[PDB]
Amino acid sequence: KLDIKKTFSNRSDRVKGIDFHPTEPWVLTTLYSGRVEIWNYETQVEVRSIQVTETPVRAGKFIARKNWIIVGSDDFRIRVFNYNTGEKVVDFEAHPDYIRSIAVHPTKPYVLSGSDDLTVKLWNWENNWALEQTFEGHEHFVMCVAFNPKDPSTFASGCLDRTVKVWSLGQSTPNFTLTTGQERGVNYVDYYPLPDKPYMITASDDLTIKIWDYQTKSCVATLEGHMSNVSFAVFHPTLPIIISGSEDGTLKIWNSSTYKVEKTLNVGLERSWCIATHNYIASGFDNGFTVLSLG
Amino acid sequence: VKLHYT
Repeated sequence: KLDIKKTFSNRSDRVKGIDFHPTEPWVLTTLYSGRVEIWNYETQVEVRSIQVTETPVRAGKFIARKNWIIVGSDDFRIRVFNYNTGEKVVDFEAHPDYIRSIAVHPTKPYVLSGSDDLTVKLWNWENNWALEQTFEGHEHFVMCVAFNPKDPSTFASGCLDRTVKVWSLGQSTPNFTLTTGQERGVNYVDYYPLPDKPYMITASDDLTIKIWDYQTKSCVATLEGHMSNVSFAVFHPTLPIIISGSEDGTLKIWNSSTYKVEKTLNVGLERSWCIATHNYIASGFDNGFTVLSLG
Repeated sequence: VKLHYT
């Protein structure tokens, strides 16, 4: 029932991270300028705005059950803010290099950060934000981390070393390493959220999106059409579609059964960097963000 | 040199 309606678009400095609040009509953007913005996209008024640092903030997530946002920046630091009171509840150096990605466990007090220091780190906010584990094995920047929603005792890391690695919490080596054949690296990895397919999806600078059966490790499909680096590709949680975005300036919506492109959108904000799904979706670009309703 | 600097 595709009726792509424009909910709220605003101009800003380059949006590197983006996330939806699960119960309030809010979107968080994290900017290359070091600023982060929480917008109510129904009233189109900012609920909170922070100049966090002067370095890019590439990663940001709500932690709704604690009334927090958590962000990571190129100054090597993870910071957490209560979005109700605005005050900074934690501020620590997480890696000795850029932070690319942050994932929040859906029930347990765990945060994963992936970094240019070649590692993923696990932080426990009920143990004083202690470093509980470092996952070592990747050979280049870890660009993306994501829990398996159907078994969040495992998670995947996407890396510029051209691999995805799937790990078990508390275990020192990958359960398996996925050789993608995406020779310019993996920028993003996402899980299909429903129980009927054991699918992961990867995006690459080599212009491809690939679908993976994580039980057999086989490539199910390869999605081609983007004309520059693919920043992300995700399964929509409720619609039978895949959504991707690229430095060619476009969003693409693909059929998740046939793997053929259904729609290409140039929202006029130059290169696309990040994605969030709530049929709301939101993407951050060089020149701002857009919140879209698909139906 | 830092890849993916942008």
